[PDB]
Amino acid sequence: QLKLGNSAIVTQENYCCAYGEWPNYLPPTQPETATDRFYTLKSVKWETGSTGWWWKLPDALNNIGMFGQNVQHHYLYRSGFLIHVQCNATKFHQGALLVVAIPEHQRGAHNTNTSPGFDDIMKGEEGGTFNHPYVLDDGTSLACATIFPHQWINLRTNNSATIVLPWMNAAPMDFPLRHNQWTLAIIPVVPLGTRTTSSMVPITVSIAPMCCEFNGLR
Amino acid sequence: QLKLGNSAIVTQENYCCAYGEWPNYLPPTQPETATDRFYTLKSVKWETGSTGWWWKLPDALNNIGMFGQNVQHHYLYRSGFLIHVQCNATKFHQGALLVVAIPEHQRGAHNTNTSPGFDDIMKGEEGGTFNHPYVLDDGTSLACATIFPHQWINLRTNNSATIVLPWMNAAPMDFPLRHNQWTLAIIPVVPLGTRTTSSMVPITVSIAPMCCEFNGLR
Amino acid sequence: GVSETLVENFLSRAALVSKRSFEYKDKNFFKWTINTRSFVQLRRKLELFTYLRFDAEITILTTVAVNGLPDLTLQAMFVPTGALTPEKQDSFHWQSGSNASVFFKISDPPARITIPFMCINSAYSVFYDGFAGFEKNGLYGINPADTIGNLCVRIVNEHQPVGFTVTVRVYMKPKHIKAWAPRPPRTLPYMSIANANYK
Amino acid sequence: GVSETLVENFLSRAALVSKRSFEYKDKNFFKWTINTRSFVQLRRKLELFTYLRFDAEITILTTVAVNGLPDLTLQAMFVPTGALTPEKQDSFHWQSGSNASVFFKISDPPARITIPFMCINSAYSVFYDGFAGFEKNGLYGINPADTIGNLCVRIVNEHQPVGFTVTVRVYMKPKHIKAWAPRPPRTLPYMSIANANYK
Amino acid sequence: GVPTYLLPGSGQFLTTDDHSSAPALPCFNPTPEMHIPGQVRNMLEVVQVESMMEINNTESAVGMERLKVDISALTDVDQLLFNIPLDIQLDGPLRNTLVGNISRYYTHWSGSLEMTFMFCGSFMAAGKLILCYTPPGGSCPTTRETAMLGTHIVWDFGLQSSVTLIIPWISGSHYRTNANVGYVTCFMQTNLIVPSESSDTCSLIGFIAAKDDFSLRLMRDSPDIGQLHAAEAAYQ
Amino acid sequence: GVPTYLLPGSGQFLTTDDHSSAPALPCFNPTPEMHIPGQVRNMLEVVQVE
Amino acid sequence: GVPTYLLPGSGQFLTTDDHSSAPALPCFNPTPEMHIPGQVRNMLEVVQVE
Amino acid sequence: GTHIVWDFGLQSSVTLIIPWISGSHYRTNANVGYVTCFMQT
Repeated sequence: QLKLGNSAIVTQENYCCAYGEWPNYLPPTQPETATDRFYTLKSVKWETGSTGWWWKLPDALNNIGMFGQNVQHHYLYRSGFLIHVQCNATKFHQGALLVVAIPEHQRGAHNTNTSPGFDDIMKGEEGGTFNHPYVLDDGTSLACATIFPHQWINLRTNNSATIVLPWMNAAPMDFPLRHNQWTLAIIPVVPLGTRTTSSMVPITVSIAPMCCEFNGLR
Repeated sequence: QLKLGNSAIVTQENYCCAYGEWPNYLPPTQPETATDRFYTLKSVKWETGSTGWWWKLPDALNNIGMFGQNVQHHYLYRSGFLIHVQCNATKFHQGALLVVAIPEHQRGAHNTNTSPGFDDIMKGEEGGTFNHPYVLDDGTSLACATIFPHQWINLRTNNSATIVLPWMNAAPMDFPLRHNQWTLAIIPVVPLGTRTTSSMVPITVSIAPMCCEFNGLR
Repeated sequence: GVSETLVENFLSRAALVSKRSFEYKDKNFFKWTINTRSFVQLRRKLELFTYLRFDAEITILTTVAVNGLPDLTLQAMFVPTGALTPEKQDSFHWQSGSNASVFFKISDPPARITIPFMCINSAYSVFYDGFAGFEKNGLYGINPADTIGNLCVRIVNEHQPVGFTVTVRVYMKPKHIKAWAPRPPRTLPYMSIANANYK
Repeated sequence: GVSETLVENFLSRAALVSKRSFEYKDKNFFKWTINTRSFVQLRRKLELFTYLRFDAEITILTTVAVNGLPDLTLQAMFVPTGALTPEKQDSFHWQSGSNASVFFKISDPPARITIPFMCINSAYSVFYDGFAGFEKNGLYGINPADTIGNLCVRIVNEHQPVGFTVTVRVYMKPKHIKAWAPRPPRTLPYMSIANANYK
Repeated sequence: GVPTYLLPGSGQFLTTDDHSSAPALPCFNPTPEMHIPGQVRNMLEVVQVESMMEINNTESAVGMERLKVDISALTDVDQLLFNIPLDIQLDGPLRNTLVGNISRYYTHWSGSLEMTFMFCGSFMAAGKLILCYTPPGGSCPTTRETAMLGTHIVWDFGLQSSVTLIIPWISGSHYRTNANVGYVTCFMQTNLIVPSESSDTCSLIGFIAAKDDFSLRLMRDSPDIGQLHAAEAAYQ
Repeated sequence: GVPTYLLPGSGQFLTTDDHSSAPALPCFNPTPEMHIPGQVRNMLEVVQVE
Repeated sequence: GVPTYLLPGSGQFLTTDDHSSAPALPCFNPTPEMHIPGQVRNMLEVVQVE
Repeated sequence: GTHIVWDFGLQSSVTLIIPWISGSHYRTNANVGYVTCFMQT
């Protein structure tokens, strides 16, 4: 069970301390029970031909709850994350998710010289979808994307993945409205498959901001 | 008596530890009774006008026995040699053999700019014959060929020569199918002579690979 | 062989980062905005990581060719972030003392300055997943603190009656490299120096 | 007098190993594949031994002559084994940072680099009794690991309206020579630099 | 004063030197070193991380179809699935990996690799595979009985859905233009057995990491990138 | 700084000198010294062989 | 003598350097330091004044 | 196989130890091996 604040998760079937770092406070206000809670996002309809999904952080949580208020009222933030991705399948679904948390995922548009705009990057609660997940939509390789902190959801073995993100910045505190540190990237490497139905296994993303700090209240 | 493995030599009439080095293992599989045995080659008909004979190692033993299997099945080898050359003459034959073991005997063809091919170098059990033994078939001098490890078979004094070759390479292990470390060169400096017959004194070469190592089995 | 794979030994390499030939009779000088995004060979090494902390060791190598080679004196003033870059060869900003000018000749050994770590933050965000401007017109992937500065090079001499091309090769060797958060090596080719677009 | 016969004192001698005059207006540069097999005087000293372990101390000496001598800047980039050699004077491989370039002038003292021991194995097989290729087309007497590299020298300057010949003398002095398994001195003359053919 | 003389190699710009030079802005204190997570001090730490192989080394495999091998009823009892030519240098299954992109900056590579094959079928799906490390030297096995002889490990997929396959010492660019340093082949052993609700087509994900003995030297440039819009904007 | 002056014989390439020069590839570890048999440290050892 | 070689960045006038140079008038004693009131050692002392 | 190259200078006699056989253990005793001698030189 993963109970932080008021929101709890009774998860029923393994932490990945991202780069071996547990999130601590800065050695500012510290909302410890107001924001440290699982802002469970909408579960995504994972079909067979789904390419992937990306949620930039804290862009995914700028509009949600007490953390969403403390973004649009404060000015800086300092907060690690704890992403609990759970992909509840039966014993008859197959597939593999690379639940990878990419720091500073500067995306790239396909086949144009124009940079991606504000609309193509800052999606929010709805999240994104990989246009070309083999290259992570930044020209790199999915095959080497395990260099980032990651866990595999192999539906043969597990349905869940828990990644504990630290404060990942050169700066001590940064913009939540402009800058997005991490990017929870869930990419189905092996696609979903079962013969009887073109099935769906919804992937629930629950992002608890660990150890929130804030400054600059207006 | 020289008994290694199953093959024995009851030799009946003096080691030359080549460069003072006794062969040891690498500080890999180690066939200690399968390959450490005297692969006695064919005795060579030594007439008066014979120029010499050369056996490149381990090219002479790539087709013979358990060492010949472990060349054509493994990939690298590490093995010293122990060459027992015996030249069984009576007390009426005269002659002198420079039984010299030349490391890295890069041969040269006579009167052409083309390098020697695979056929002119990798002879095998049949061995070779010096086209110009005064220059060792590499442009050097036979007169200075005692700088290599060598023993003399002066038929006045002895009929045998035993040279104990170490692992002679810059590499720790090397190719048996492509590279040939040593070269047992038997060159009659003083030719054979007796008045009553144009005689033959057959020169038996027995090459026991000491301390075989191998890697890369296919 | 575990010591040549050190990130200090992997990245501290004086690769060419800038090469512009300017005539003399940008107008008759050149400024080069110091980025690592210029040549695709050093960039892909530095896009292996997310956060870099390096002192650049800029070595300005100036050649010369006519149309007797003259012995000129050059200036290689480094304009940092915030200070103003010259627009002319004889502007007032070349005379500005607080900028780190270095005065060298063609016939000297090449001028060499060690530009320090000059980010506002603790490391250079090689990839910045954010926006510089506070409106929606701000460009993506440009950290406001990532700016090294500007390397502005002119010929200190007055006008000479010979017309001749001056080719300047700028070699950057990062020093004291601390590198954080490695990334996958980019497989698809680049499309621009400003962003990570792929084709 | 037993100390001048040391192999360190016998072989560490800056003998000429390469000398090629290239014009300027191989096309207007030269690359030299670093072997000891070039000149017959240093080769016979080094064919006294079987296995050599030496650091080469390459000293590039560049002279110049017209058809006032110009003051040029040269590059003497050492392309190791595996890295690619330039085919043109202005190719991209001259800009490659990971190759060990050295930038010098004609009027300077001669450029001097110490190329380290760069065999894959523990010594250079001077004589290799084997084959490089895995087919029967592979050449005899060429160790794949014996390759030092390639010494590629160009003129960094652009085109100048004078036409002039550049003669470059490359002097190699082996250092820290450890030598194994001495051989007879070769009495018959050489026939090629690739092999030990005799006449 | 101090009587000096200039050596050869004076006034040269050797690009690989390490000399302390005059800083452009002395008495300027940079931003202090903050503990950013995940410092890489050594590029071997990048290489030792597992990364997906392109084990579908066939034609018309576009994008993410390269990362998985479909096993199904089409695969026979002992037919074939894949072979992985151990060529970090060459364009193959190991080119686009972390071990195969960092070691294209380095000429000589010498160490033990480590493959990891994760099965990605259903939980009811049973069957056996036969992973066969083949050394350098000879022919690649084409029948499953030829693959019985070398190194290998019969891999059922019930509990253990992942196999660490330690490839032994290689020494890499030590044999030749890197041609062929062996194979890792996988044949069908039994068949693929899925129930009537699971999919008939399963898949394999293959990883490769280098182990802690992996050594790398003689840095060069990578041949991977090679050829920009607004490239002259740094001079504007 | 340190007041110096150039001697005669400055900027010369004397071919028999022994000066430590800048290595072309520093931080490159060569192949380690393996015990190859028959090291000749001294050319008199070649001469004293019959 | 002492065998030296010129580095890159030799004979350059870097304007922000701090090298002890030859004084134009050595053996000239300046006026001694008298205690003038209000020495500013640090420009923050100028800034911290309202 | 098993063997021993036999020059005849000093040693004009060779003890050749045949190993354990167990004889009538394999079958009508047909063939329990050979001792062959070829010319070497």
